Amino acid sequence: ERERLEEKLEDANERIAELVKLEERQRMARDLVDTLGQKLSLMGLKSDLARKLIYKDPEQAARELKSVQQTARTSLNEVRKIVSSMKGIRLKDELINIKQILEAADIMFIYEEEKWPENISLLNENILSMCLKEAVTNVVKHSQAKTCRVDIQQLWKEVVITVSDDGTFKGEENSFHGLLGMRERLEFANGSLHIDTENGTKLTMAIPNNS
Amino acid sequence: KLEDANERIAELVKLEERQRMARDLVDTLGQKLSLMGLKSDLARKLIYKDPEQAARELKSVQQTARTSLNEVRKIVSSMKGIRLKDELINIKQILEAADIMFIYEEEKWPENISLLNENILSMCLKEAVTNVVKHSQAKTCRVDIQQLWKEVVITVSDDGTFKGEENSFHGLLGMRERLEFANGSLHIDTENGTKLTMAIPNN
Ligand SMILES: Nc1ncnc2c1ncn2[C@@H]1O[C@H](COP(=O)(O)OP(=O)(O)CP(=O)(O)O)[C@@H](O)[C@H]1O
Ligand SMILES: Nc1ncnc2c1ncn2[C@@H]1O[C@H](COP(=O)(O)OP(=O)(O)CP(=O)(O)O)[C@@H](O)[C@H]1O
Ligand SMILES: [Ca+2]
Ligand SMILES: [Ca+2]
Repeated sequence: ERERLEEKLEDANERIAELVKLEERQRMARDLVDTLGQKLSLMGLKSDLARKLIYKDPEQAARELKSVQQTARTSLNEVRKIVSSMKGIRLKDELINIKQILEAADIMFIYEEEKWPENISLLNENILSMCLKEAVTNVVKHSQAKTCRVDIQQLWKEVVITVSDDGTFKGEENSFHGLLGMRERLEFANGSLHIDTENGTKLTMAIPNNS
Repeated sequence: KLEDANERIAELVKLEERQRMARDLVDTLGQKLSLMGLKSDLARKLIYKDPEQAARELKSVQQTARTSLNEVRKIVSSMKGIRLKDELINIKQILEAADIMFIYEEEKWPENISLLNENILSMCLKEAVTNVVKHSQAKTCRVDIQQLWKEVVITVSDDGTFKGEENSFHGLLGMRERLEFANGSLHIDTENGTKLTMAIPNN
């Protein structure tokens, strides 16, 4: 009887579990709306500057419009991939995943666990995940590293992930395509990428927690 | 443990409609982003060939950006809008209170209309009928809701008298803006009574 009630509690907890998935999808959609909104404003501003510059400075006006096109192109490209499922890669899951890739590659995985980033958007998590996966894939294909260190830090208004390997960088002076892919999606989020290849390869990727 | 479960399920189920409204915003914002992409590109191609036409396209880009953000702004937090079935009932009730005769011949209900576009049409219908009650002195108000080919058309016709000037273009501008946002339209005939036709694409 309570016997049978405890049953209904679990059916209830099971449906709450599925429903929470919808809630994460609702959160991802919201993140899309916020980002599309901001890019829409930015484009607004740049096209307005361009209009004010059509006579004063036509070449600068063409440059602003070219930045408008690029913003549009790359916004649609990042949303396109997400819109049907409204699901991305979680950072906890990717971190596990790259551990497994490193183990199969027999490259030692160094990770010191510290405060996990608390209030990161599903969009920005997906971006950082895809970048971490790309940085580590590269470690495995190209570095000949013996170790690979991942640091994930919640700094002030930003999350910074560092992937450092102690192999050798095999790219040219102008290796700028996984690498451009990373830079684009991070700059789309108002973040950044830095590469040091001086002794091993160090990628630092930074992304605002929100907007 | 049990009581609270279904109280949590009872709300989280509401995400189903909210999740739909959010996809509708993402789709609309996407489209307006593309359209701004295209217009700014045409503007760029015209900087030297036709500067004044370039300026015009960029002004259209600004407008599109402004009004888009204005429509979304109101919906984003709640992700909830008015349903057309519920507004139809509501305007019945306003007309009854106003003692204006509500004429509605029921026909095929629009089947595949976006929540966003429903919310727009609802707010336009509510405005049209509010106006009927405040200004028309009509005895009848007829509302027609028609699924035409790729568009839904709602006609609100009263047999009172139009009290506005020649340039009454602010509920009316509100209507025209939000319908043009959705790629729809508004027409007013005030010849004998006031007739508003509002049209919006389904998706
Ligand atoms: N961790 C790393 N260690 C050593 N070399 C690396 C590295 N990551 C990248 N590289 C070098 O930089 C080049 C560019 O890498 P990038 O990922 O940009 O394109 P790719 O060369 O892996 C083909 P793709 O990325 O398109 O699969 C690689 O070919 C490799 O030479
Ligand atoms: N169905 C109708 N019958 C008679 N007059 C109408 C009418 N609809 C609109 N009007 C007239 O047009 C004017 C403009 O309508 P609109 O709704 O744009 O602004 P409003 O005058 O109602 C202030 P608000 O929009 O805040 O109510 C009204 O004041 C009224 O003169
Ligand atoms: Ca690569
Ligand atoms: Ca009004």
